Amino acid sequence: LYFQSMPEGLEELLSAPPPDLGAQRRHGWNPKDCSENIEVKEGGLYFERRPVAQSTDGARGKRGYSRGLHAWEISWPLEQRGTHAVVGVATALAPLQTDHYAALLGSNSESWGWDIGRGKLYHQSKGPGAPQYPALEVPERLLVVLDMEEGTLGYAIGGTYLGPAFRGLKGRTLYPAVSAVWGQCQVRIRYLGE
Amino acid sequence: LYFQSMPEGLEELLSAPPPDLGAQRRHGWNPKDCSENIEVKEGGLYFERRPVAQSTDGARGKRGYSRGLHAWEISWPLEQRGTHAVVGVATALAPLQTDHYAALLGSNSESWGWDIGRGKLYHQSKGPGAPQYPAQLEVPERLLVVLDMEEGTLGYAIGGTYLGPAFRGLKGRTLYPAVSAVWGQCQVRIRYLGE
Amino acid sequence: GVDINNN
Amino acid sequence: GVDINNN
Repeated sequence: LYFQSMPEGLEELLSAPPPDLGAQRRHGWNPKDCSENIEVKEGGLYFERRPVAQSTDGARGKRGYSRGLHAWEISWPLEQRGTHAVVGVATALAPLQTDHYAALLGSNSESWGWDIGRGKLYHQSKGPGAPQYPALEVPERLLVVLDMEEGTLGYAIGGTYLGPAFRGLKGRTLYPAVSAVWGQCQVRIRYLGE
Repeated sequence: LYFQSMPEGLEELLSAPPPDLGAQRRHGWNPKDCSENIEVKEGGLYFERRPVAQSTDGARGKRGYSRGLHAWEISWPLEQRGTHAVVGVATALAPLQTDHYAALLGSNSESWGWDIGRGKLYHQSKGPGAPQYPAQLEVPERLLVVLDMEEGTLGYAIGGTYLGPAFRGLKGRTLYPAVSAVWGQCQVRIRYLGE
Repeated sequence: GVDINNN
Repeated sequence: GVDINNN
C-alpha cells in the first residue's frame, strides 16, 4: 500500500549477512554523546534510559555521515515507548535532554525525527501541524535510511521502504538519533552500512 | 518536496537521447483501438479528439506490457484539458467512450488514471473519496508515465521529479498506455522511451 | 458557440 | 508508583 523504490545500494545492504557485533559497536550509541540519564550498554549495541520523571532523553550514534548511503535497524519494544518515542537523525549540536515529556528529536533546527507512536514528522516542530508519514503501526524493528547522496532520511518497516520523510539534507553531517521518555526503555541500534 | 527514488533502469531510460519516431509510432496511439471520436495522427505520435458534445473519449497504445520497465512521456497542452483529463493505463477491455463528461479512465476495474486537473487517482472510482496524488501540484504540459511491471506499479514524474507509485498491485496484468479526454480538438502526444 | 469543453 | 512514562 505504501511501498516506494529504494535508493541504489539499499537492497544489497539488506541482503548481506548481519554485521558482526564489532561493526555494530563502531557505529552504535555513543556513551560520550548521550543524555546524562542514559546508559549505553555492550559498547554501543543498545542504551537504557534511567527512570527519571519529567525528562526527555536522547542519544547520538558515534559516527556522523555526510556522503553515501547509511542504514541502521532500530529495535524499540512496543511497551517501552511511552508518550514520545522519536527516531531519526541529529547534527552534532542537537540538545539531548529537556525537562519535560516531548518530541525532543525534531523540536529544533538541529534534528529530524519520526514519532513512531503517532506517525508524525518533526523538524523545527513542537507538534502542531506536523505531517503524517507515510502520507501504520510501527513494529518493534524499523529501518532508518539516510541517503547523503540525495539528502534524504526515510524508513522501512516489515520489508516495505516508505521513501523519504525528510529531504534537502545534502551538505550536512548527520548522526543516528532517538529521543525517549520511558523509564528503563532499552533501544537497540544495528548499523548495516555503508 | 515530493521526490522518490526511481525504479532500477528509469534513470538510464531518461538519460538516453529521445527515441526515433519509428519507435514512438510502434508504441504510440492505436488507430484500431481508440474512441470513434478520436483520430490518431502521424502513425501514433499523437491523436486529436473531434469536437463532440457530452462525450468522453479514450485511446490505448498499440502495445500492452506485462513484464519489465516501461515509460512514456505524455504532452497534453494546459489549455486543451477541459473538465476531465486523465492519464494512466488500461487493460485491453476498458471502455474508451461514454456519453457524458467524466473521468472515464479509472471509472471501472479495467483502468487506472491520474486526473491531471484535480490531482486525484481513479481506479473503480466515480470520483468521491478518490485520494490526492502526490499524497495540489501543477501538472505541466509534459508528464512522464512510469509502469514498472516487475514491481506492479504505475507512477508519474513531472519536471525531473519522480513521485513514486500512484497505483500498486498490478503484477500479472497486461496494461496499455491510455488517456481519457473531453476537450474539442485536443491533441495528446505520446513519446514512448522504452524498454 | 461551444460548451465548457470546447464542443 | 510510577507516572505515565514509567518514571
